[PDB]
Order: sequence, then structure tokens, then C-alpha cells
Amino acid sequence: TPARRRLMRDFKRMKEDAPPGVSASPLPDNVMVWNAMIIGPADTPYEDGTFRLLLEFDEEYPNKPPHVKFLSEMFHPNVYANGEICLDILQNRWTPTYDVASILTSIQSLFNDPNPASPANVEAATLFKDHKSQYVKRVKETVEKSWEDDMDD
Amino acid sequence: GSLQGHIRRTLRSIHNLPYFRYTRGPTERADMSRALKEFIYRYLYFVISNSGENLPTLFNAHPKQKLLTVFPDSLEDAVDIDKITSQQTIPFYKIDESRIGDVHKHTGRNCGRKFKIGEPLYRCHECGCDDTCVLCIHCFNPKDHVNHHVCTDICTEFTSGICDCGDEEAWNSPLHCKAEEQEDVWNDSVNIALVELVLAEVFDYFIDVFNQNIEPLPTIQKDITIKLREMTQQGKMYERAQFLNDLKYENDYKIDPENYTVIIYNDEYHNYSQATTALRQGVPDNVHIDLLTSRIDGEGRAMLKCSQDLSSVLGGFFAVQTNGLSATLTSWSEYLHQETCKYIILWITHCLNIPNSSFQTTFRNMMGKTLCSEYLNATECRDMTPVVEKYFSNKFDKNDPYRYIDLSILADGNQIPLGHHKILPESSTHSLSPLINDVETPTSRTYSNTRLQHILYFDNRYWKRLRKDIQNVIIPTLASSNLYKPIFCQQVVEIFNHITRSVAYMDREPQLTAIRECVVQLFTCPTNAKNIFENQSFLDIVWSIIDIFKEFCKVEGGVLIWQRVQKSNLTKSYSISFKQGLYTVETLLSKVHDPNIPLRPKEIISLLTLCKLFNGAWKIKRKEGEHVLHEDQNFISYLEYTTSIYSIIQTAEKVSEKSKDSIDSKLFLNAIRIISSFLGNRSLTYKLIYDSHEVIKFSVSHERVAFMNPLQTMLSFLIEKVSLKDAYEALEDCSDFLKISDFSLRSVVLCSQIDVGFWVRNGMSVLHQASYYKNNPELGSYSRDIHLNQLAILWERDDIPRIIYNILDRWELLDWFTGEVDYQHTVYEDKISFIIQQFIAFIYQILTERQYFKTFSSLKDRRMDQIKNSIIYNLYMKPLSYSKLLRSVPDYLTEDTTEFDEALEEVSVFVEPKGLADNGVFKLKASLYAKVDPLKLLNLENEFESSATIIKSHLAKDKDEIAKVVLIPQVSIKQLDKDALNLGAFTRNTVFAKVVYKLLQVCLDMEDSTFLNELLHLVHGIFRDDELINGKDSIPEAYLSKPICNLLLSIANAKSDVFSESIVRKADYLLEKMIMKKPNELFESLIASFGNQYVNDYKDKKLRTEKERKRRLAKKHQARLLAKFNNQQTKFMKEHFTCALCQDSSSTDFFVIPAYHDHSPIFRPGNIFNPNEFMPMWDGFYNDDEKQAYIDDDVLEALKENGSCGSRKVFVSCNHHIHHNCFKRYVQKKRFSSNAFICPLCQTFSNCTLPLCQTSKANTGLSLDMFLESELSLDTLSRLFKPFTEENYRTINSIFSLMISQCQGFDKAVRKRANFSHKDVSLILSVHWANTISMLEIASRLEKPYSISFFRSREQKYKTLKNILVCIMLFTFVIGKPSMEFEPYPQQPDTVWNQNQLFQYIVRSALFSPVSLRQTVTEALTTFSRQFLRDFLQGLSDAEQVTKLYAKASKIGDVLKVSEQMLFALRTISDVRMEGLDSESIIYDLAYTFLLKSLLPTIRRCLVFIKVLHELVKDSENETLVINGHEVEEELEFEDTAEFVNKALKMITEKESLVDLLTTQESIVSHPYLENIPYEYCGIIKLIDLSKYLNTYVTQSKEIKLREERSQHMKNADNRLDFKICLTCGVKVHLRADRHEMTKHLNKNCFKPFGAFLMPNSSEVCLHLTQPPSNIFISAPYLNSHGEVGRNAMRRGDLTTLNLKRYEHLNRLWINNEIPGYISRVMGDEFRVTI
Amino acid sequence: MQIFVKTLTGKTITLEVEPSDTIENVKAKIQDKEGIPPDQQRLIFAGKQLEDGRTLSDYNIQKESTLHLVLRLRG
Amino acid sequence: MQIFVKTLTGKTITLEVEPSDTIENVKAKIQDKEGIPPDQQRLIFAGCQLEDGRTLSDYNIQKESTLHLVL
Ligand SMILES: [Zn+2]
Ligand SMILES: [Zn+2]
Ligand SMILES: [Zn+2]
Ligand SMILES: [Zn+2]
Ligand SMILES: [Zn+2]
Ligand SMILES: [Zn+2]
Ligand SMILES: [Zn+2]
Repeated sequence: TPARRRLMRDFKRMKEDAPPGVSASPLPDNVMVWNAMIIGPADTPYEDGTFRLLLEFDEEYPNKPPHVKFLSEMFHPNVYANGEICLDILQNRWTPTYDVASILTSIQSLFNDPNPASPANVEAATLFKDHKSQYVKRVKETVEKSWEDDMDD
Repeated sequence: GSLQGHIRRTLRSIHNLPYFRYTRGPTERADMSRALKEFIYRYLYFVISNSGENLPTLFNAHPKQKLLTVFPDSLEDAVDIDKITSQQTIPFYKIDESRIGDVHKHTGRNCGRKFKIGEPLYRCHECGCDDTCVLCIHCFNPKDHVNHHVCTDICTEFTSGICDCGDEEAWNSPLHCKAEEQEDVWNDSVNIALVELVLAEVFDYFIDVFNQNIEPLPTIQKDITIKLREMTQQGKMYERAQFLNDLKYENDYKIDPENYTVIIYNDEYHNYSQATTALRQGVPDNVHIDLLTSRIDGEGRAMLKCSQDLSSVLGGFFAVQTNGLSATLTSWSEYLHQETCKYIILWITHCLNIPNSSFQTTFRNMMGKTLCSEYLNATECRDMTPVVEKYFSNKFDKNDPYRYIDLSILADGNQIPLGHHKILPESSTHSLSPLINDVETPTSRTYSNTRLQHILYFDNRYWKRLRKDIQNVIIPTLASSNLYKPIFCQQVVEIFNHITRSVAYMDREPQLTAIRECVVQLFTCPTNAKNIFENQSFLDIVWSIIDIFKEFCKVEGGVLIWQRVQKSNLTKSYSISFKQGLYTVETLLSKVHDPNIPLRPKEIISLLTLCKLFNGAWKIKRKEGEHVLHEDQNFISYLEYTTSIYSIIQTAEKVSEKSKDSIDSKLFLNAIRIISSFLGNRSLTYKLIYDSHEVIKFSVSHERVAFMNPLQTMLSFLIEKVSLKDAYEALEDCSDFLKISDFSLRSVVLCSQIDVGFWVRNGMSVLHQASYYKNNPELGSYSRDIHLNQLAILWERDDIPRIIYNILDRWELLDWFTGEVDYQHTVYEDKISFIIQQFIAFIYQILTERQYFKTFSSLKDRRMDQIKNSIIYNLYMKPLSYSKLLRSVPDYLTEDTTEFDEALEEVSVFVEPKGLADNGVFKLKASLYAKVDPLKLLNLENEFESSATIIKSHLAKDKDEIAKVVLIPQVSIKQLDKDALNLGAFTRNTVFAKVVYKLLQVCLDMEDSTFLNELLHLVHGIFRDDELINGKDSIPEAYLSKPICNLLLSIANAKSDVFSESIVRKADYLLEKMIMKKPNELFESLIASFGNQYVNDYKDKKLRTEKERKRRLAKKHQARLLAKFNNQQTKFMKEHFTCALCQDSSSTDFFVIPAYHDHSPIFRPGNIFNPNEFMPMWDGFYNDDEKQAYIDDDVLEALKENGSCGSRKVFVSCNHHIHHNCFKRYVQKKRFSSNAFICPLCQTFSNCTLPLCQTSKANTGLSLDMFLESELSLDTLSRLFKPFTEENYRTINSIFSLMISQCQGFDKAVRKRANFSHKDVSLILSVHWANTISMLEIASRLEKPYSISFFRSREQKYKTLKNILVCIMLFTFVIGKPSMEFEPYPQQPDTVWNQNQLFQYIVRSALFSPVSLRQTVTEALTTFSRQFLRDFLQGLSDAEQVTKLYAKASKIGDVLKVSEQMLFALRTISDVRMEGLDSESIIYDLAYTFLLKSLLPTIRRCLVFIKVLHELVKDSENETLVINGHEVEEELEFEDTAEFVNKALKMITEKESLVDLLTTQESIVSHPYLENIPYEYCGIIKLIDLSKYLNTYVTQSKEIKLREERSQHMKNADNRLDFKICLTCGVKVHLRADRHEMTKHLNKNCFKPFGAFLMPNSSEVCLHLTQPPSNIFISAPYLNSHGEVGRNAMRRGDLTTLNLKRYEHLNRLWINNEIPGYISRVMGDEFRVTI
Repeated sequence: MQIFVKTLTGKTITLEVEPSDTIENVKAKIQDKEGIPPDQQRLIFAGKQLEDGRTLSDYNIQKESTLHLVLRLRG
Repeated sequence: MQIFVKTLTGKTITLEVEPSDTIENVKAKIQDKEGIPPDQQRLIFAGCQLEDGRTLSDYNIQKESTLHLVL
């Protein structure tokens, strides 16, 4: 299966060189599913915030981008209330060369500046555009929750 | 003498002639009208000249079409019509030639030159006394305004005006006309008397004929139609005929009448469709009546039918009622006289264009004198009043003094009727009545009653064309006439009310009124305004406008309130009426000489009467329940008119400030008393909450509330202008200031209520209104309301608690504060926290800004401080460009551009732009960060924490102290009034202390931090104010009795999670500051409720971050989780070219790479003996401004050929590999044509494709060594290709055949040439490859290190070259070489096929002939050198000019010296016997330099060939190119001229030096491309040399000399500034607003495929690609004085210098043929519609 | 002054970029080395995006730094 | 729970729709109140298309909110 080899050399790339603040690993029984880590950048409101990610991969990974869902509480304008960050240009007719590390770095970059156009959490978008108090406070408390959420899987 | 009688007899007999007697069809109107025009022109020009002999002094004696005399023989010779209709006479009067240079010399008198379409207007923003003073081209002197803001504007259709040169009052500084920088026959008494007589007779005839033209009057046309109907059904035709004869024009010089016609009139009631339907219903007989008749109505009036018998026409005349078009019935003689007057007006306009200066200065003066002289002939001329009296007695009231003007009719005896004059009595000026102030109406007035007054009064009777002509001939002539300007002003003022009433109530097309032009060209003058104010006529104007307004008034709440127009106004006259009246008031006030004049009792009461109607006229109610279905639109008119009034007040303030003399304080006190009394006369519901506290009852969420309250704004202004004590004294004794301040506070409360989105149930219109109330463009309404509230608080020293209860009541917070309702269930529901945030901001604003109570040295300093504060509060968020900064700052602050620029320079520091398309930004100075208070009024738009954190970051010494620093509140008492120091009284009161305590307690209990930061900042400000008032270590006792310190301690000793660090740090700072002030009285309070051990531990807690433990545990958690991830990865691993669609498939399908294949404009021949072409060495890019843009004929033909001839095409590509099958699927699915498409990766335009083979150097020993020393046979390199397959081979055949067939990039000439087969494609492909290499070299010329420039930064270009080489090699190997049997480009003895034929032969020999490259280069170079030496030595125009040519070259640069061995070699090659000097080394040196410079491009292209050869044979990715054991970059970096040439010869040629090469014998080979080698351009190839400043192309277009394009080079093309500039060729292209905006310059006279045009007006360069119709606009490489680019740079007329780097980037984009790619990439998805 | 840049797949791009150079010019060098259009590229340093109008020194870029390329996520 | 929906013309409709409802249910309510074909319309929230499968709470839409409705 071409998708299996795709994930295999993605894992090789991760094991060799991992982008700063990003880490991932698949599961033995099903390599299709993944567990991913993201650290909020230094100057962002998400400083030192570690947030888990879950990536259920469709069988035709080259044709269809993986279905991605956050495993921790997130308050971001581009992140749905279910934690399902949505990707819709990765499935276009001509997609650029991408791997899981690339999309994880894209999410990490998005964590600094949101995309007000086409938002996912409408209240988060309105809170970011003006009245930043509740936005920054909610980001800080989500960082606290993500820190507190000790996982034992 | 007899001249007057003769003129009258001739003019009053036009219908008496038999030619005009009978009515004719529409096609016979045209020739009859031409005959009338010619006859009138001829007759009047004959008469105006003395006996008809003075014409040659005016017009050309012998014009064209001579062979029937030029001028009329006598009076009878000019009056006859047999000659005119026979087309025998000639239009001598026409002066439409090229000699008309509008040369007008004036001294003091105004230029008065009307502006044609496309002419510039030079509105200097500093010399002009106002914004209306313009200048014309011939009157503009650029020397006067070095370093000014000259906003150049292009005249349009709707823009009509005159120049103002020589008007000393209109310019702040004296100016010099450009003309001044460089036997009389019309001055005798007889001629001036004669012209006066002619003009007087003309105007008297005009007034006489139109005085009886009551038929098209809007007030009467209706009952004319009704009465004519009545007599046509009741069948009594005798009185119908009597009525028609009465209405008919009359002069003293069956039964139904005849020679009648029907005329309709234009209007704005209907569009084209309804008018056409009405015409079609009117008379079906009129052919094409829906087509021909409709457009004539578009210009004035038209005639739809005409016949002798009235019965037929009358039946069709009743089309008036069908659609309401104002159609009238008129006699043929009356129409003839009306047309005669129209042509008379045309003649008078034409007479103003005669070049004779003396004739003009006499004609204008006499015409003005006749216009302004008293109108006699009133008695003799027919009085029209008896007719309207007799036929319409019902509408004519006998006793009414306004019986006449209500019908737009003169008075008995032909006098101006009585206007609705209203003078107010002094006894009614004591107070401002709630309704209209009482006035008296005089019943007698003594008008001058002159010709001009009659003409202006008849303005409602004319048609559009005749109207516009009359204004254009009268208004500019009289207004510019310095002798008759004041007289014109008086005459139009005396009749102002009649004009205003006409344009308001009785006018068919109000927008064409003359009053707008009258006010614009008259009232905008200090002398006229001063004269108006000296009389009471200004009061008459104001009261006329007030009478216009009062018809739509309404009564609401005891006052008179304006209302939106709801009556039927299909003519829309009322909108124009209001706009014109308000503009007139504002203009007249703007130019008041004495600032006291508007404040005088009569003037002030009239102005306040005008402004009162709009005081709180607009009311909104908070919609609740269901959202409004449709957004309200009613507010627009209220916005407009209240903006006009606000501008009125601001203009009054401006004229008060600018005038040196001050204003008497008594006038200010009287104004304050009047306005305060009127506003206290309001009725307001009252209520009591406690026993002895009484406040107004008003629920903002339920009841109507108004944003704009101009009267309170005026009151705030007037109070500010005087002392506080004097303002209090001027207040009425029996008055309550809360009554007048509660409306301002209501506005503030409503704004803060809608800010938090409480009024979302109303439409977006209410939000638009609210945002308009904030930062209002014309005036600071919000700040004035805050000032009024501050005054109300400051002037209640007896019942301070009442103020706080009232203030907090309107916010609807009193229910919560008193405990009536809980905090959560206030009327605001969950939005209570935001409302409280706004409330705290409002209180802080009340306390902090004491600007209105300060006393500055001058009003200029006050304005400067306002500007500085606005800039500071607009900049500190982030650095911003000049345009955005101007956009943010309120409009009334930016008008004084010099002051704004000075303040901006003082406040911020300029940050230069870094990129190539970015604006220069301004960064606020760090030292000014300490002066920013993030809660003051100016920061209203932003939030609080964000501004706080930004200021903290800019104020923290490091990232550690981002949240550990506090913002000192900005409260001060510097330069403050004595009575203003007590603003802290309401804060230091017990009630407000309880309010603060309750707010803090609810914040702790509910744990909401939304308003906590604002509240802490407010408490800090209160403490700072108390310290400033009382002194050191002072604390307000109010916060001591109520223990707030416990609440602050609870804030401080939180869990660091309920509140952020900024809240916690601020609270502890407040505790420490107040505890340090007095610890004993304060430590007792803490232990009273929190015990003792908290307090004792607090001191231990003090003097010893918290998150350091948090950060450490976060880091430990990170380490644990990353270790877990690594363990999971380890256990998982222990458990176990790029396509566009076929990823990892490794398919053998060939990767076809999209490419662009099109001509280039960079190929041009270089004429020999040209020092500018070969001498100057190139140190990279440059630009010489001193030489004007210019093109030579041969070069222009070269560009045209390059556009046309296909032998100059070049391949450029993006190198994006794509499968052939995937490419076919892309073509089919996306439906792009195979001919032209866009790359599916970069979206770049592409037309041709070329595949890449799987190259490899395995199992071979190829290198550059045997390429130089052995054969370069194309097969000896094709051996690199891998072995192929039969399927692969046939696939290659198929793909190459389809590419050959389907690609049009291949030249049609060689396609149709004889013996052309598929094997000949290799030759033309190699030609295109050599052309691409030449393009690369030409582009590389622009870089500083030209020796090795082509090597660096051309990786993509080198990839394209390698791709092309591999593709052509694959084609040749698969198909086969053609053995060079066929020549694609024959060596014709008349045409040059390629400009790089030398390198073309080099390529042909190297690739095709299996011979060594090092010998082919020597052969080509030797042959070219021999040809060039023969041409240069045997050339002419130098034998006696060698000395001057050498001197010119030495002026350009340095000529190399030839050594004796080189002397001998050059002499051996060829010697000349023309050497007549002692030492002939000069010609040899010149030949040496010329040959070296000519050969250098070929040498560099050969090096590029070697480079691509190495790249094709490179061992490793990082392998430096080496030749004969030397690195090319190392051995050529610091090599110049002859040394560089010799080193290159050693590197690439089998020879060793230039001398050694010359020593080689004359080997002759008959290659087609070596015979008569063409010479190409040597110097730098680039775009034109633009001027240093773009202002030159606009300001000094007359001075600059530029080549022009003859296409449509007419119609004042020598002065219009609509042109573009072609950067490719320098040919200026005029835009005449026709034929696709003149895109024809691409199709001819320039390079066709693409070009770049510069627009100086918009300061943006446009790029056009002709294959589609597409084009784009990008910022021109010009950088404004204040860092700006694009269209924003040229606006405001700033100096616009040239940025070299941006222009070099543009040149590099153009040269490399990236312009089509750039254009394709810019649109993106938009470019798809082209294909 | 030398920096490294890793593309979307992971291929390292070697660049020599002046400290005062702009990010737009950096993307121009990226497309020169590879061919991905500059408007299709976003650079991230330490997880934060880079804007065109600021230099490399203003973003705290040292010798042999690593700058990444990311996707768009316009959805 | 009231949210305002702005149509193409400019008219606005208020809906008392619970957050637990679906976007398709919002379209059904709009059709029931105005007789507009839900298939043609595409409710978009501040530049983001709304999926009929997801609920209002999934997009976290609450209290007053303006939802432009484009046919
Ligand atoms: Zn000036
Ligand atoms: Zn002049
Ligand atoms: Zn002039
Ligand atoms: Zn493929
Ligand atoms: Zn491409
Ligand atoms: Zn041109
Ligand atoms: Zn300026």
C-alpha cells in the first residue's frame, strides 16, 4: 500500500529531524492513527502550552488529507468547538508536497496569528477582533488545562 | 443713430422673410438653423465693426477655401438669405486653426479663462487663501512655490470655473504670471460707443422676447394646458384664438390662427423610456420619434411637430398629461425669435474667443456696462402682467403683495416683483423664541431693475443649452471684471430671494440654476463678503434660507424641529435648495472680515434661528423584541444637514482664531445667555429617589434620544472662549445647568450603550450613526459633550450628591446602585459589565482632560496640541503610513496641512521603507510613550488592556517587566484656570466612594475582571488628583470611612488565577502608595475585618516570581511527555523528480515543462561611430535625468520589427515538471486552449511546452576539456542520453510532431519557406536558444560586476537553458540532423534577420558542425573583427572629424592606448591614407576601443555557453566551474577592459591573445551567417530615462520636450495633461477618453506583445499584455517626500522623487520577459475569463 | 550571513542572506533556488510567522539559523 | 435564543433556534417562515460556510449573531 510507505518515510523524517516544538508518533496496532504534540511559541499567548492532537488517516492519504481532531480543550478562532481543525485546501486538485510534519508546523504557525476570515469558533473570532480580555484569559486558562491534563495512555 | 433702428428692424422681422414663413419638417430645421446661425453671426459681426470694414483686424483676411468674398460687401450683403442658402458665402468668423495659442496678457485684471475638459487646475494648498482659488496653465509659475503642496486636478465635464491670476485678495502671497516672466482701432470713442449700442440692442431684444415667454413656466403651464383643453371640448374657439394671440410674441415693427408648433421641455421627472413612450403616444406620424426626438431632449428642448392648421397639432399636443412632460404650444414666429436669441447668445460667447486683446478688453467692458446699467425700455416693451391677470384672476390675488413673485412674473410696468423679504425688528432680538423669532415683512422695495436682474429672474424660462450658455457668458465675464465685480455682487444680492424662491418652488430643472455659479464666483471673495456684511443683505440671505427651511418644520416638545421631506418632490428641488442655502451660509461666514459681525445681536439670533431647526431633530428608539426587517435610511438627510451646520460652527471658530483681532466678551456673554435660556426653556420630567434628591426621569432604552445637538456644541464653544466665572455670570439667574447638560450626557450614554452592542435589534444604520457621532469628521461632538458634563459638575458646589445620582441614573444603573434590583438582573442583562466599563471610562474622562479649561499662549498652540495628541493616540498602536494616519485623524484637524506636517515631524520619527513596494511609516518617539493614557477620550475606539500592555511593553526595560509596571494616570493642573481646579469634588464625595466600593465588592463576589483594570486606573487617577489638589501624602477621607483597602487587599492576596498579574500588581501598588501615606490610620482598617495575623504576615510577605514554579513544572511536564513520545516512536519502529498526479509512481511518461515563447523588445542595432553607444563603460544600472526621453527612427523600426518578426522569439519557463498525460487531463478538464494556458503550479502564463529527457553522465567521460579542445558535435553530447525503447521512441515521435503542429511559436516564414521539413526545426530552436542567451547577457549587463554578473543569481535561467538544450538534443537525436541543407533565414542583401547573427553562427558551428569550439570561436571572432575594422576605418564623416570624435569620447570616458605591436597588427589588417595628423594613433585607439566594446557581448555570451555546457556536464551539485585549471569567477572578478578580453580569449579561444588572434591568416569560410555581420546595440539596454521628480511631467509639461504620437494629436493636445508615457520608447501617448483609452500604441508605432506605460497623474505605471485584453496597475517607481507610493503619493501635491532600486527592479522585470508572467500571476483567478 | 531553510518535504535549502535583507527578498531567493512562487510561501521562525516588511535582524536571526515553510490553511 | 439572518435583499429574519439544533434545521426554519428554497441558499457565518451536519453549538454560535444568507 502506497499510503503505508508514505507514513513510514514520514515517520523516518520525524525520527531523524523534528521541527522545534512539534512531535508525533503513530500506533502499533494501527499506524493510520497518530498522536501529535504542539508547543505554543515563545512570544504567543500560548507560551509553554502543550496541546495533544489526534489524526485519523483515511486510506487514500495521497488523495484525501487526514481527519484531524484535538485531544485537549482549545480556544482558537480557527479551531472548532469539537477540536476538529478543518483542512480543505489540502484536498485540492494540485496539492503541494506535504507530510504530517508540514501540517503540524502549519498548525503551530496558525497558533500565533489566527485567520479571522472563515473562522471556526465565531465567539473566539469576535473576541479576538475586539475585547481581547476574555480571549487572552481563555487562552491562559486553556494553557493551564492542557498542562493539568496528565495523560496515561 | 440709424444703426439702432436698422438693428431693431432687421431683428424684429426674421419671421417676415419668406424663407422662414412656412413650417418645415425636422430635417429642414437643421439647414434653417445653420442659415440662421450664419446670418446672425454675419450681420452682428458686420455691424459690430465700424460700418463693416474693421473685420480684417479681427479675423484672417485670406482664409482657406477662398476659391464669394471673405467679408460682406455692405449691410444688405450680410442680411440676404439667397447667398447663404446657396452656400456661396464663407464662414470667415471661424478661427479654428493651429495659430490660436490663447496668448492673453493681463495686468491686475483676472484671467477669467474658462476651463475646457482635460485642462489642469493648480490648486496650491498654501498660497491660495481658500480651497477654490485655482490657476490656469499660462498663469502658473512653478518658481513661486518651490516646496509647496500643489494638488493638480484635471478638469472634467461637471467642473466649470475660471483662472484667478492677478487677484491679489485670492492669494496669500503675490504671484507672477508666466507671461509676465517672459494704431489701436478698438479704443476710440466711436468704436466703443458703437459696440455698446450693439450689445445694448441685443440684450434689450433678448429681454423683450423672453419677458413674454410665460408658456413654459412651471407655475402656469398646468393651467395653460387646462384652459386650452376647456376651450377645445366646450367648443368655443374664438376666445381660444384670442388667448393664443395674447400669449404669442408681439412687436410694433378661418378665424383660428396658423403657423403653430408643439415644443416639449427636458426634465428629470422621467428617464428615456417614459419620455419615449409619451412621444410615441403623442404623434405616431413622427418617424423614429422614439429615437431621434428623445436624444434632442437630452440637450435643452425639441420640437416634435409643426403645421399651419391648429386642429391637427392640438390633438397631438395633449401628450402633456400622458407623462407630465412640460410641453407647450408656441407660434412659429415665437420659436424663430427664441432660436434667434439662442444663436445671439452663441455669437456673444464666440466673440469672447477673438484673439484681439484690445477688442476683448473693450467688448467685455461694454457688455458688463450694458448688463449692469438700469434697464430702460420697460415702459415701451409689452407688459405681460395684464394677460395673466385677465386669464388667471383666480390664481391672481389683488391684495397680496406677493401676487407676482408667486407666479414668476414681473410687476406692472415691467419691474422686479416683491420678494418674501423678512427683516427682523431689534425689539425681537432680546431672546430666542422656541418657534420662529418674530419678524416684519416690508411691502415696498426699490430694486435697481437692470438688464442683468431681468436675465437672472427669467432663469426658469430658458432651456438647458440656453441656460448653460447664459451662465457661461455672463458669470465669468462679470465676475472676472474687476470693475464690475462689486456691482455684479450687489445686483445678484438684491434679487437673491427671488432666485432662491424660484429654484426652490418654481423651476423645472433646479440643478441648472445660476445661483450656484453666482455664489461660487462672487461670495468667495473677501471684498464682496465684507460689503455684504456691512449692509443687512446678509441677514436677508440668511432669512431667505430660513424661510426655505421652515416650510418643512414641525412642533415636537415645545420647540420647532426640522423634518425629512415627505411631500411629493419628483423634481427633487428641495434637496438642491437646502444644499445651496447651507453652502451659501457657510461660504459667507467663512469670509467674514470682522469676527464680531456674526456675533452681533441680529446676526447671532438669525444664525441661531437657522441652526435651531436641526437641534436634536433626529430621534431613535431602542427596538426591542423582533429585529427591524429593513434598515432605516431616513437618517441620511439629517446627517448631511447637521454636518453642514457643524461645518458652519467650525468655520466660525476658524475665522475667530485666524483673525488677529479678538472678540468683545460682552458678545460672548450675550450668546451664552441666549442659548442657555432657550435650552433651559425645555420641559423635562422629574423624579425623586430619596427625600431630598431630585433627578430627571428619562429611560434611554425606551425613549427617543438624539445624537447631534448643535446648540449645546455652540454653548460649549462660547463657554470655552471666555472665563468660567464670566460664563457662570452670563447664565440666567433662574436656570438649571443640568437641564442643558443632560442632553449631552444622554448622547454620551447612548453612544456607550450602542458601543456594547445593546442596540443590535436595530439595523446597522444606528451603528453607523453612532460611529459618526464618535470622531465626527467636522467637529468634536463627544468631547464637547464631556466638556458640558464637566461644567455641570463644576457648577454645582451646593448639591454635589445630586449630580452623581443623576449621572448614574441615565446609565440605568440607579436600580442596581440603590439595591432596588440585583446586579445580574439589571435591564442590560449580561451586558452590564461592559456598560460599567464604559461608565468608568466616562467618569475618568470627566476627571482627566482639562484641556478646555487651560489657557494657552495662542490659539495656534491650542490647535498644535490638539493635533499632537490626536497623532500620538493614533500612532502608538503600531507605526503607520502617512495615508492611514490622515485617514484616522479627524478631518477638521488635517485641513491645515502645514501644521499637521509640522506636528507629525515633531511627534514621530520617519522610518524609511525597506522593501520594494512598501510605504514609508512613522514610528512614535519612545519619549512620548510616557504621555499616553489608555483611558482618555482619544483612545475611545480601542480596548483598555491592549493599549495598556502595548504601552507597558514599550515602557518596560526588558521582557521580565511586561506586566510588572504601572501606568501613571495623565492628570495635571498646569496652565489651568483658577475655577477648574475643583473637578475632583464629585470623586472625593461620599456617594462616589460608596459607588466605587460597591463596584469593587461586586467584582470580587462575581469574579469578573472585565472592568477591573479600568476601575483600578480610575482609583489611581482619583488619588493622583487628590494629591495634586491638597498636596503631599493626602488621601480622600471618603475612602477611609468606607474600608476600600480591604477590597484592594482581597484583590492582591488572590489565587493568581481569578485576576491577572496586571490587576494584582496594580492593586498592591495602590495599597502601598496609600499605606505609605499614613500607615497608622490605615492598618487599623485591615485588622478590623481580616484579623491580625494576615496584616502581620503581610509585612513578612512584603520585601520577600510566582509563575517560576509554574514554568518549572510546565518544563518538567514537557520533558515527561516528549520522553513518552520518544519511547512510543522507538517501540513502534522496533515493532516493524516529482509528478503532479502520479506521486511515487516512477512512471516513464515524459515530463513536459510549460514555457513562454514570444518576441522581445531588447534587440536593436547599434550605429557605429556613436560615442554614446560604445564608449561609456557600464557600472551596472543607472539613470540620466538630464537627457529627455527620445527614440531614433531606426530604433523605433527595430522595436516594430521585433514585435512583428518572429526571428527574435525567446523561450522562458518556470521549470515545473508535469506528465504529458497529466497535462492533457489538465487541458481537458480546465478547458484551456492548448495554444495558451497557465501553469498549474505558479499560475504563470505559458503557451509552448518542451519535454525534458532523463539525462545522465553514467558510463562516459565527457567534460568541458574536450568540448573546448575537441569536437562539440551534438551527438558527442547526446551520448549522455539513456538507451530508449520502441514504445518510448514512438511516443517521442508523436509528442514532438504534435508540439510542432499545435504550437504557433514557430515562425510562419520558415513554415512556408521551400524545402521545409520536420528536421529543420532544430535550426530555429537553436536560434531561439541563442536569443535567450542574448537576453540573459543583456539582463546581466545591469549588475555592478559585469565581468561575472551573468554567473550569479541566474539559477532558474540556467535551468531553463539546460532544459532547452536537452529538449533540442532529444529532438535532433530522435528525428535526425538536416545536414544544414536548408537555411531558415537567408542572407538577404537588404534585411537583417537577427541582431545577434555572430553568436547565431557560433551556436550553429558548435552544436551542428563536428568541430572544436575553440576554433569556431576564433573563426567567428576574427571574421567579425575584420568586418568591423573595415567598416570603422573605411567609414566617413571622420577624416576631418577624428579629432572632435576623440575629444567627445574622452569627455564620455577614457580611450585605450594601442601598443606598437598592436599598431602594426591593426595597420596590417587594414590601413588608411586619410591620416593627416603627425601621429595617427588616435584613429587606431578609437578602432581598438570600438572593436573591444562591440565584441564584448559576444565574448560574454560565449562564456554563458561554456557555463551551460559545464552545468550540463557537472559532476556534483556544488562544483565550481573551472577552465584550464583556473576558476572563472576568481580569474574574472577583478578583470576590466583589455585585460578581461585577453583573459576571456585565453579561456575560450584556441589562441592566446588579441594580438595572436589578429596574427592568424585570413581563413575564409562560406557560412551563411558570416557575410556582412550586423552590428547590435553595445550600451546598456533598458527603459527610458525618467525625470528626477514626477512633478516635472505634471507641473512643467510645457517646459519638458518629449516625442509625441501623431494619433489623435489635435484638440488642444499641446496643453492637456491626460497623457501617459511609454517607458519602452518614450513616445508620449495622449488619452482622449476614446477608443479603448488609446491602447492602439501597442498595435502600431511600438513593441506589440507588451509594454509599460507611466501615468504621472496617478503616479502608477501600468503593464499591458496584448495576447489577452488584460492589463494591470502597479505603483510607479517614484517615492513621495513623505514616504508614500501609488496614487496616494501624488495626491496633496507632494514632491515625488525617484527611487533607483524600484526602477531597476521594474527594468529587470521587463527585460527578462517576466512582464506577461507578472500580469498573469497578479490576477490569478481573474485571468481565466480571458481564455 | 548564512541561514538554512527546510522546504515542505524536508529538503534543506542553503542560502546566504544579508542581515538587513527583507523577507520578500528571502522568498525570492527561495524561488530562485527551487521555483515555488514567493506569494505561495510563508516562513516561520520559532513557530511564529514572518512578514515581508521587516528585516532578518529584527526577527533575531543568527548564523546558520533554520527557517521553515508551512501550508496556507485558508479554509 | 435569537439569531438574526440577513438575506440578499437586506431584510433580516430573527430565529428562536436552540443551540442544539443543526444548520439544516436553521435552513428548514428559514424556509418554513419565508418559503425560500434551502438548497439554493448557503448560510455563511462571517466568511465561513456552515455544514448542515454540524450543530450551532459546534460552531459555538450564541446570543445575537448576524448570519448572512446568500442564495
Ligand atoms: Zn504656493
Ligand atoms: Zn496670469
Ligand atoms: Zn490664467
Ligand atoms: Zn502523472
Ligand atoms: Zn510553473
Ligand atoms: Zn511605445
Ligand atoms: Zn507634505
